[PDB]
Amino acid sequence: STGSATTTPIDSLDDAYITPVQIGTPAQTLNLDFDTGSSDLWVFSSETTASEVDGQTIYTPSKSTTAKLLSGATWSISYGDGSSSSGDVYTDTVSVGGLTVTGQAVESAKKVSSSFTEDSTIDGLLGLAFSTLNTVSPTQQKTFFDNAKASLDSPVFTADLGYHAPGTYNFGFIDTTAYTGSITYTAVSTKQGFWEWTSTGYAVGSGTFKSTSIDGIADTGTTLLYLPATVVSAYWAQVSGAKSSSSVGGYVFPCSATLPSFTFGVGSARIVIPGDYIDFGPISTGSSSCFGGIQSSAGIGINIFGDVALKAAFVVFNGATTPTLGFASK
Ligand SMILES: C[C@@H](SC(=N)N)c1ccc(Cl)cc1
Ligand SMILES: C[C@H](SC(=N)N)c1ccc(Cl)cc1
Ligand SMILES: [Br-]
Repeated sequence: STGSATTTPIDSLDDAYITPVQIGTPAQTLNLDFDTGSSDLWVFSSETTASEVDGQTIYTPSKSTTAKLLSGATWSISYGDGSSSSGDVYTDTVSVGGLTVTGQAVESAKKVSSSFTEDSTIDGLLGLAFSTLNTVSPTQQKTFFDNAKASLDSPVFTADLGYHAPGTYNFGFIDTTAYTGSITYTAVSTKQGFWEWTSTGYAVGSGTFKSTSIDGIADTGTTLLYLPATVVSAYWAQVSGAKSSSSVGGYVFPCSATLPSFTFGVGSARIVIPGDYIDFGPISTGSSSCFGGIQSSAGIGINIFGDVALKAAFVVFNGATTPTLGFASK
């Protein structure tokens, strides 16, 4: 089997991407944030505290003939950005782009934090990291990809995120028309539960490539590119007037600037992030100070190749017995 679904930016800055997902019988379609940095499939639901729902589409398990309460199971997750959610668990039929999993754990939110309430466009998350990170207790549950894997034509999914445009998540096959050149594969460590890999270095604009190992995670659920302070300082030093602002919480730059590209290494290959991908717009409405898309990972504890980086590439999440990641230009 295979599946193929379009993923769409939630706003004009590509702050996140939503992908339609069918849950239950008859189908209830919710727009979920596919997140390779977590491993819970959770949804706004008929059980979510009413004051914490503001425009999201909800899953109502009582209206699904295939929903079954997973007795005694609860979940609670807090994303390293400070947001959080928690609730109880059903199993139900879940389909993405024509690929169906029966008995998928669907985590129904009873509580969500304010940042979720305040985002009416995201109806939940679909985790695609390794199932060892799944928070369901007392019986940990498998991700959609892990449940689907043995049925797939090939045990892979691919992320092809667009810049200010829709893109695609594919399951079970590699669309050879969706990238240029070849796919370069690189080793993954699963020890922390993430798609963790080591970039071989970077370049700023037309500058020379610096060979240096940068350990990080491939995280579709993070908007920006978080890299060591040395690398980020070298990048922003090429932008007249850019500075790190403690009051704003990162590097900002004059909205009148044209930004240089940023290149990262994948083995001997190179992925080029165009400068425009690094512009996240005014820090507040009407401001001429713009927020940067490359920020320091100091204090996160890991580097994060978020959407800014991933959208410059066609990315293969290879879930074979020994997982690997693949990157191609596009
Ligand atoms: C791994 C992601 S959270 C996710 N993808 N669900 C993350 C952790 C910590 C920080 Cl500070 C920022 C991002
Ligand atoms: C999964 C990501 S966490 C991240 N951006 N690193 C997320 C999405 C929406 C909200 Cl409101 C909070 C967190
Ligand atoms: Br300002």
